[PDB]
Amino acid sequence: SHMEVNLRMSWWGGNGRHQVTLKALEEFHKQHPNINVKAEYTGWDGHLSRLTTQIAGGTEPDVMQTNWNWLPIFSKDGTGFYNLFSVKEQLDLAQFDPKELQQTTVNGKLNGIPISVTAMIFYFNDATWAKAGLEYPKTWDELLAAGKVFKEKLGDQYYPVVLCAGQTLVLIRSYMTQKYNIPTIDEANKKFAYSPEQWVEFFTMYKTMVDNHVMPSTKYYASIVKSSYYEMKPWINGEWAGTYMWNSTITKYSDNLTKPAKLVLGPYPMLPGAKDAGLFFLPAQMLSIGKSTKHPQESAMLINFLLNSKEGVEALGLERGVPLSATAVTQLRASGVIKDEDPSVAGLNMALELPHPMTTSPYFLDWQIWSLFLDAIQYIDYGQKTVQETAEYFNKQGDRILKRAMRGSL
Ligand SMILES: [Br-]
Ligand SMILES: [Br-]
Ligand SMILES: [Br-]
Repeated sequence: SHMEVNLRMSWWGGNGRHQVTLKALEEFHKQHPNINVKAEYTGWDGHLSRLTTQIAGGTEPDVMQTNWNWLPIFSKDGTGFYNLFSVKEQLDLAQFDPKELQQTTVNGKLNGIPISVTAMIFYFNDATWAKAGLEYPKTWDELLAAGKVFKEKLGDQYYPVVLCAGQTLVLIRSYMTQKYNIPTIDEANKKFAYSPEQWVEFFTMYKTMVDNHVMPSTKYYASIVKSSYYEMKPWINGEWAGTYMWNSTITKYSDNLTKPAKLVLGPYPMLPGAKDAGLFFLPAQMLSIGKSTKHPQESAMLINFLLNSKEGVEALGLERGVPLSATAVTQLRASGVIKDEDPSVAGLNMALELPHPMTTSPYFLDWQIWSLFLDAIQYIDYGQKTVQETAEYFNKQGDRILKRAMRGSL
C-alpha cells in the first residue's frame, strides 16, 4: 500500500566491490519491497572530497561506507554521524564485539559499525628462518636475538623482518602497551600520554632494534606507510625475511616470494607479566548512517541486512574482508568461504584470542604523526640527533599536531 522509502547509499571500491554490493542491494529490496536503494558509488579518488561537501550541506546519503579516520574529520563530537545506539531495534548490535564498537564510539555515540577488522601482526619467510635455524620469536628478546643470528649466520644483508616507519611505530606502541597499559594518545587531554622518560624509552627500543639487526635502518629502507618492500629484490630473494602488517592483505605479499617459500603466521612477542598484547585493531571500513537522515530506521535495517542477514552476507562475501559480525563469520565458515588455514584468517583468529583490552585512538592514524615518526627515526639513524633529543622532538612536534587536529569541529 502507498508509502515507500527512498534511501541513498554510497561506497567506494573497484568494480568487483560494486558488483557484489549492487547484488546485495537487490536482495535487500526483495525482502523489503517498500524500501528502495539508490546506489552512489565511485573509486577512492574524489570520494572523500565529494562526500565532504555533502556532509557539510546536510545532503549526504542515508547509508555510507566510511573509514575509521573520518571520525576525526566529521565527528570530533560524536554527532557527525547518526547515533547507532538510537536504532538498536533495527540493528542487531550483539553480533559485533562490544570492544570493537568502543573504537567506533565517540562521546558515547556509536558512529559506525566496523564491516571488518584487521590487526597488525608478524608473518615470516619460512625458508629464510629455516636457513637461520630459528624458531619464530615468542618474546621481544628472542626477536632481538634473531637479528644477530641473521647477521652473522646468513649475512649482513639478511634481516628477521623489514619495516615501514609506520609499522615500526605500531610495533613499539604495542611493546609500550604491554609494559605500561596506557594508550599512546590521551584523548581527553588532547596530547600524547607517555611521560618524557617513556618517550626516551620508546626511541631507545627503536635504536636497540636497529643496532641488533632486527630490521634495516632507514638508510636502507625508508617508507612511511607504503608497503613497497614486496616488489623489491631482498623481499623476493628472502633477505628481508618477514613483515609486521595488517593480517588482511597478506596474500599479495606472500605470492611475491621465490617458491617454495611463503609467508607463515608468526607468534606475537610478549613481555613477561603482560596482560595486554597491545594489538592495533583497525576497522578496515565502517557503515555509518547520515546525521541528517529522514529515515534512520530503514537505514539501520539496510546496514543490518548487509552485515548480518543470510543473503546479505552471502552476496557480500569477503569483498571487504572477514566480517566482524559473529553470525556472518559462522555463516561464511559453513559455506567454506572462510578457511581457518588461510594465513590471513588464522592471523585474525590469533589476534582475537590474545588479550587486548587497550583500544587505539583514530587520531593515532594521523598522516602527520606517521611522517613525523619517519623524520624522528631518521634523525637517529643518520646521527643528527641523539635518542633523547629525538624523543623530546617527537613529543613536542607530536603534541603540536595532535592539539591542532583534536580541536576544530567542522
Ligand atoms: Br578503490
Ligand atoms: Br621480552
Ligand atoms: Br592510542
